Amino acid sequence: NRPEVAMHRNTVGLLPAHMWETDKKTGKVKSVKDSVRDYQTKTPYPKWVQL
Amino acid sequence: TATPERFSVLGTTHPKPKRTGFGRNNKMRSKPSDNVAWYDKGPVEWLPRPVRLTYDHLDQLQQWTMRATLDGRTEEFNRIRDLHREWSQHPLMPVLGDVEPKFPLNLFKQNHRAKKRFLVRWHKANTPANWLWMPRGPTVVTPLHRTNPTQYPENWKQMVQ
Amino acid sequence: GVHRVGYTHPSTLPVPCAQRWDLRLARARIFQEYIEEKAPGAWQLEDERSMSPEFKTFTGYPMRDMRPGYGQNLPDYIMKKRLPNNTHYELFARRDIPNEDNAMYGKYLYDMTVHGTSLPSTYRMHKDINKAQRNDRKLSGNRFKVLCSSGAKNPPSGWEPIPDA
Amino acid sequence: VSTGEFDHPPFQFRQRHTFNTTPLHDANRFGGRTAYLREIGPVNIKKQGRRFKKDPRTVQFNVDVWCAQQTLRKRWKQRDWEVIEIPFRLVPREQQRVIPELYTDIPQMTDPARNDFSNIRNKVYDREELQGVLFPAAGAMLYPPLQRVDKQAMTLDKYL
Amino acid sequence: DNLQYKRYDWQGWYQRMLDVHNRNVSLRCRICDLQRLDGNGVQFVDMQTERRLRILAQHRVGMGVLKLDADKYEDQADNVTFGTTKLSELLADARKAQLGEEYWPSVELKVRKPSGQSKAHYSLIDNERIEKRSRELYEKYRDAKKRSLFVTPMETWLEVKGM
Amino acid sequence: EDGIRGSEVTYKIVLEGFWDHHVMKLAEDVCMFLKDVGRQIVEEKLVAVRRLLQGGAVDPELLAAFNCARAGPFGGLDEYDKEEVANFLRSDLRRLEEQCLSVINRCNVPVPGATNIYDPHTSWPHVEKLEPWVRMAEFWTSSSDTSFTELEMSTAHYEFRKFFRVIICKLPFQSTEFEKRMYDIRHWLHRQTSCEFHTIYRRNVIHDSAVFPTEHDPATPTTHEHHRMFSFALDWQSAPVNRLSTDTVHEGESWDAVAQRLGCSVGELKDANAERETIEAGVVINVPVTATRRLTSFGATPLVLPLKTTSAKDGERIRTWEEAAAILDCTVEELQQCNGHAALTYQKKESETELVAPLSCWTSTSESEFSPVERVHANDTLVAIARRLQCSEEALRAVNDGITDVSGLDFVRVPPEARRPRRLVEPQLRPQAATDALLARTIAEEETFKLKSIPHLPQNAERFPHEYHTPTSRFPPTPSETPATQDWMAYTAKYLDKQFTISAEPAPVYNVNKLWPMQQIPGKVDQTPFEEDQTWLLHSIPVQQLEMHHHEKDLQDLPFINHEQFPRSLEWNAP
Amino acid sequence: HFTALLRENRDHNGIITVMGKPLSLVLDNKAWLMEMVLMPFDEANLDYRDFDAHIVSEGHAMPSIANEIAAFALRMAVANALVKLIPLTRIPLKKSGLLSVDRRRERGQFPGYLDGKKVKRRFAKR
Amino acid sequence: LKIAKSAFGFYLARRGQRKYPFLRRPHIKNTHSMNPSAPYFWSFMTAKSQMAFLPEENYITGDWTGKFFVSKRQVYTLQHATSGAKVRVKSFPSIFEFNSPSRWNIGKEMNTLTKPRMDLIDEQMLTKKQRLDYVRAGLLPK
Amino acid sequence: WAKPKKRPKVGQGFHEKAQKWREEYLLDRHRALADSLRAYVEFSTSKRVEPWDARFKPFDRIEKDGVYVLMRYMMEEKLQLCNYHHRPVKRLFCNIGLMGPQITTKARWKPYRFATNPAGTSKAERMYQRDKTVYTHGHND
Amino acid sequence: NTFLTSSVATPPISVIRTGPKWWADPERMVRQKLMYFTLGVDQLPLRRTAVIQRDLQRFHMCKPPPRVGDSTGYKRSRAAQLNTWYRRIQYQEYHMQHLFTRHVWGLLRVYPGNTTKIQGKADDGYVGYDSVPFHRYNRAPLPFPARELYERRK
RNA sequence: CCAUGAUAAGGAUUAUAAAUUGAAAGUGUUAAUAUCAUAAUCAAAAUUUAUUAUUUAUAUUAAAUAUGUAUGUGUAGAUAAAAUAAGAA
Ligand SMILES: [Mg+2]
Repeated sequence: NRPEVAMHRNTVGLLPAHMWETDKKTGKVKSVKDSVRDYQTKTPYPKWVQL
Repeated sequence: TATPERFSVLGTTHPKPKRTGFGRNNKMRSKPSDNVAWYDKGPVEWLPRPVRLTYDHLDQLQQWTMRATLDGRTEEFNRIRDLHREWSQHPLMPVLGDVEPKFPLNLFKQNHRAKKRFLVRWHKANTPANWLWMPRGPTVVTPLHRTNPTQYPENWKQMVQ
Repeated sequence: GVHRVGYTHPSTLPVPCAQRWDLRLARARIFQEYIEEKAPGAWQLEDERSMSPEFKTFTGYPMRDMRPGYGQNLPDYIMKKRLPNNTHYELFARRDIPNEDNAMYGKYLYDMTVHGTSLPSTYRMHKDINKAQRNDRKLSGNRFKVLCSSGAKNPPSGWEPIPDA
Repeated sequence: VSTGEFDHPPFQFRQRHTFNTTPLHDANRFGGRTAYLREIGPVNIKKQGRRFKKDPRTVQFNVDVWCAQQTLRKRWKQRDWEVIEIPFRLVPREQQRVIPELYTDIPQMTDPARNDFSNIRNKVYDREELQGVLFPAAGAMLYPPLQRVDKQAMTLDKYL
Repeated sequence: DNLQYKRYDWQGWYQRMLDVHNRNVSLRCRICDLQRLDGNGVQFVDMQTERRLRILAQHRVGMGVLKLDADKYEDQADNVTFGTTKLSELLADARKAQLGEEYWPSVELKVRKPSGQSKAHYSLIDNERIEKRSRELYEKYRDAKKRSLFVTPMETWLEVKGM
Repeated sequence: EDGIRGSEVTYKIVLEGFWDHHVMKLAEDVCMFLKDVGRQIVEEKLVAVRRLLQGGAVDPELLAAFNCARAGPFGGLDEYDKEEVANFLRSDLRRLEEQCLSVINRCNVPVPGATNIYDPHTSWPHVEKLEPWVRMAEFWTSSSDTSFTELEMSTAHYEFRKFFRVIICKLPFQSTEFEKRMYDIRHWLHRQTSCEFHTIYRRNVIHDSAVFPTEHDPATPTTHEHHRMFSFALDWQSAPVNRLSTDTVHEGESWDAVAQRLGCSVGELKDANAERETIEAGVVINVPVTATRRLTSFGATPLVLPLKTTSAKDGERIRTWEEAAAILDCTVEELQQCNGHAALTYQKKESETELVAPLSCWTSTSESEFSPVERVHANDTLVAIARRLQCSEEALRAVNDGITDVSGLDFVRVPPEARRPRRLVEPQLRPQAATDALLARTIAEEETFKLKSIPHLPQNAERFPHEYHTPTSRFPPTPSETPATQDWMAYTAKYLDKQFTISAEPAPVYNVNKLWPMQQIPGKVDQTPFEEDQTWLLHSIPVQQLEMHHHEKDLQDLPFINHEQFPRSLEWNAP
Repeated sequence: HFTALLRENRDHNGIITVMGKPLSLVLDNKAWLMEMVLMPFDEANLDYRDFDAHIVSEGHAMPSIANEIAAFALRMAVANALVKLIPLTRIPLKKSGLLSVDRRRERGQFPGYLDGKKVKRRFAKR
Repeated sequence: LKIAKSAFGFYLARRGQRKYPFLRRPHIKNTHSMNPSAPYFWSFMTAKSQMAFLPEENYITGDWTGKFFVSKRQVYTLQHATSGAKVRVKSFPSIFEFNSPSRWNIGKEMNTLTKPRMDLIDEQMLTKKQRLDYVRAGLLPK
Repeated sequence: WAKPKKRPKVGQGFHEKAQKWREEYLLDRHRALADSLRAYVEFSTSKRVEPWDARFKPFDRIEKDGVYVLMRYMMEEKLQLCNYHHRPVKRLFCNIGLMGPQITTKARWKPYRFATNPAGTSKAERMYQRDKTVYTHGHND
Repeated sequence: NTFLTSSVATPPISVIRTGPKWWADPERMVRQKLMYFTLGVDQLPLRRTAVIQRDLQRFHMCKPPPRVGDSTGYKRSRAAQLNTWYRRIQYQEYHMQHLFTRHVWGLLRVYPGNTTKIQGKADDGYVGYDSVPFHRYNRAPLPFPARELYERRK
């Protein structure tokens, strides 16, 4: 949710915390793990498309 | 992906400097200035900050004053009356050859900041405690006003015989 | 407040009559009208400026509609929109051109009919006349430039240029 | 004839808090709505700003919307009534006519013959006198009938 | 154009431009001449037919005159055609008010909110039940007041669902 | 109307120069000219009129034209004798003389010392002023690359002007010759001066109840849905709708069986068909155009071709395409258009169950067209229903089984005998088979790729209100509803005190419009304009951020660039 | 631009009205504005209650005409009316300089100036 | 213009520091195109609706021999990462390349992933005077 | 109008330097973005100071009386649910209706940047102590 | 009080020089008078001011009376005397107003603009929610939330 | 790319009445000197240029894409504008 209307409705469940690497002391994000290699999706295109 | 251990060209470039001063061109120092008030002189800070009296405030004033009348409180009335009596005394006529100093010509160009600076400092120098042309003190006789609480109408029962 | 809009069919009433919504639909058939279903009822705003005799700017019509987010990209905007065909953009398109009379007629035509011949532009003519006047004193500051080189590079079987000094 | 502010004051040298002068986007203007137009602080022209917030035309448009809202709001707090669609036969005699739509003809007088000259558009009717028409089903009247004051009756104001 | 664009190549497209700029045809008729005896003896446009007409065409009516502006086509011929079509169509619908009362457009009355005199009875609604109740509520209050300092209406007659 | 105020044909000539006195003097000239040509023409029409008044015959044709009404004002077919008709004619001609004399007399007022051509009483034609067109050009007179300041300080104001006089001539009749001289005045027009011609004349239009009939509303209503964007291009035909003037007689029929079927008198049917003395089964007949029950082309019921026992080609099942293309009289490609299933499985229709005839071949029956049933109002009697449907009370009674009181009934069955019926669905609507004929390829590809649905939104989308905004969406967003909210009595009843007797404050049976003047789609949840300032300020209504757009005004670009195609007076009024 | 319609009230209840609104509300209760409109009835040595005036705005219309300049205009209007009604009253009015028209305008708008009116742009030595 | 950085330097005058009507400047140079926003990430310098289709430039329109750089308004798609093909954008000095794929790019324009004004400043394209001035600004060290 | 002087040549190895700089500028921007989204959502979820100004009324009044009563018993759960962010707080106060018209007109609320401070904030300096490495637009703790 | 922000203070004579525009703007003078009157206190100084200024405005389009050549400079000295007298009466007024308004705000539970004195409540200028985190002229740090000058109940 | 022309900016003593507070002395593009070369916007783009009035603390990103940075005692030097429906002696 953008700041305007619903902002307080955001949840920590939207956070992909498993994607990055964090500093224990600062509670801040130092590095990012690699996205593309291990990425598995049954749906590159939407389900309803058959090429 | 996979954030690098080093950045070759990123942190390599010359860092931008933190500005030394503020205001115009980031060159102006932090110091005491003309706009500074003094809280040590008189009831009103000097030079006086802008003040806005709103009709809203007037109606609040009215309800306060009424409610004060009805509770038989003569105190704040008497404070106010004293203040008025002290500062409203008619300013004396100044003697020939007494005028407020102007800024002398041919010092700076006409467009220059010196002018205002001089005005501001001269007035900052004369606080209302320094106004000797208005007669405030225990010495002064005040023909137009009542002297103390006894003489005001809410004391009227003492005035009867 | 927030309510559900409602409609009482004329069969249900203890006197039949034409409901105003019905008429609205009759009208929308006759002059074809897009009913905007998502139109908020809370947004009715007369445009103060142009619709009130109080402001010097008063046209008696709703000059603009006041919607802050309105933009040219929206589909509804495209439905009520004027097309550039046969508007001033066209008149500009056709009558504003570098040599004005090339709007009135083909140049070659005009010239061939009036003069017996086609005539150069004045600028070209300046170039030429100067070529003449200055070839008549100095020479060989020059260069021979053309569209096609094959005419000078193999000249015909005759063609023996007169030697010069 | 309103004395309020319809116009966004033009941009100039920065106005600062003074006797007789306040900042341009100061909270006190337009009921606080200038919050929407405000870029706070010593703004860096080269790197920072939001262009629309210094632009005369845009700002002024936003203000015009805001004013329109205020007026709308006040004309709708002005209403004590609803529009009810009542079939031609049942309705009071002065409405039995033809009534052109808004801005179509001259503003029309209700009943010039009976000495009421007033806008029929703005004529409002009491929910009490339409009771029998509006709630036929209910039988016994759900609103008790209006008590009216006798103008010929001798009362305090008549000096009796 | 008699002036400039009169006689050369541009004369054609200018002329055409002007004709397509002017393609508007205005079509008027008074509503006084629509009220006449039709060939079957019925009055063609009567009071309700006019009411339905006026609500049908909104701003297309003024001063008791119906005026249709047909711009749809590039040429004036087709706009008289289009205009006459929309007119006979609008009359076709507006005539429905002669079929019976169910088509007579409703009158829109501004009916006031219930007046003050009637709004007063709003405090006496269900009077007895409320008084006899208020005593028991006073009891529950007098008892709740022994335990705690402040007694909410939510501890008495008000229900707030917990979950 | 008399004197100045009224005319048959009004011409307005708008003259435009570059200099004021140019157009003024021009107006004087053209005006004098039209004064003389005007006098001439109107004089001639006057001598004609005077002759006509002195005496003359009456048309057979005019006489006929007076006598055509079924019933005139006195409630019977009226006989106008030629005397009376001549009396009408004479009245109107007397009026025409009045107006001719008016014009001619005005023409003779403006003598040299006394000429004033602005006032309409003093001269014909007269002249109105029209506000001059004035455009101010504002621009840099410096060529400087160096400094903005200096460019600004150099700014010149110049203007283009165009000046307009308008010439008004109101005439009591329409002469082609006057129009000719008048259109011709453009050829001797002054130097650098142009003109416009506004003609406003009177013209008989004709309203047919034949082509644009007056009918009851459909027994199915039309929703807001028939009106979306491009509903104009898809869901509707262009009026008038096509009604058949030709009809085939069914077997067991007689003249008035057919007449009672078509909704007309027997006489009528005999006269439109006057050629034929008798009507056998299977013959084509002319529907009298005043008939009530006339059918629309292609009734909404699709013609269906079952496979069944067919031709002698099998006597079992129909197989190849062009066989059915011969059966239904269409090209094979149409039949392939309509059936997307039977095209994609195969051409030999292997396994397929049926076929759907192209829209062109469908036939309407009075059974599919007109609703068999009728809705009964609260106050209804059989008398009223009978009047509404034009039927005799007894025929209604028969189909309705002698019922007397209609109160317990929502619906009453309509006699096939009735004159004014209800159509099953709006005629001017576009049958769906057409719009589907447009889209045929896609409807095939929907089956091929097996598309059940294409989601327009992400899965969780309504969890985030401000993020997904289609460009049909509008602020302020309307809140989800609540049951007891609409007024205080209901609220009190459901929430605060639950023993409350009155569950809702009195609700007037008739419709209450809470958004007004604004009309709104019924059954939709909506909001009312906000009274409380807070409700405005604290809502999600955005502010204008980018450049702003007007649908019309975008073409003439900015306020500062004001594009104009033609220099018409800003006041200029389309006739 | 204002136009005063002036008539004489034999009932001694006079009132002045601007664009259909009572003068009190239009000039908005500011006394120093309204006294200006009173003045010509003083200079003519007349009673204001004997006269009804309604004033019409022919210029740029605005939500509020209350301000001294518009007041000045109003005064001039009423005065000229009064002279048309009571001819000899023109002598005192003229001497008191009511009937006098001053010609003053805001400077025309102009791009050369910063604020659009009086202020020339910034100057820097090369 | 003073220095000719292109063809047009011959044709154009700067005319001092000169104001243009709102949101119309002749030469669009988006200096702000990459301007980090966490909360506004999907609404800033992107499609005004999430329901819009990708632009023309996300698709091969005709029979192409091939291209050098794809246009900067082409949105980064999951395939841009996965496929492992050359993705080129025309920036200055020459071309920018998406070499090191990441899923954090997806669904934004490469108008947004390419910094228009770099903090890296070559001194080989600068006049000695220009270098002096950049030193004034506290950009170049000296 | 001086004849424009020609621009000097590009440079050598600069194309690779620039490719590299932009490349790793983006790979940095990824952790910039990640960190800032964490900070933003974290802000969104965590509690804030009270958005109203206790120097005006209907707020100055003692916390045992008036508005606060209306807040304690009726509104409490709702206010704590939205973590006192000023937008839903003000909106809830609008919808409670027992204050009704005053929320905007009479009542007064802390300026935007002050109302944004974390719960338990003591000194005003806390406005400038928030992390500057993160791009939330002042929406981070 | 609505306008809370830090402010820029003008010297009195420049405030007075605004004449009919602000200092003497009829409207403002009236609501000041209303203040005094409501307090049960005469307005003498205000009345002197309005006398002086009413006259100033009346004659503002006229030329000053002829100045004949003096070696002595008495016309100059005397008209100057008169002038600084008037200035001084108006200083008395300007002071008076600022005073009474700070006091009356003191009774009305009102918070002033930033860095303003209220005689009995905030001796050092009062501040809350300034653009700057420290007290401007104290160079002392500011507490959050804004400092409260008055006891709670209203 | 050498290849003449021509219009800007720039307040210093003809005044008040029935009246204008903007000037000629020349600021890229314009007509007779020719003898290196195709450099021109139809989108989405690279800061070094004397010659430019930006929003400063109750509420703050929705339609062409629209600016992330500088809180620091209204604070150095030096600079800008105005006597025109306004109010200056
Ligand atoms: Mg030159």
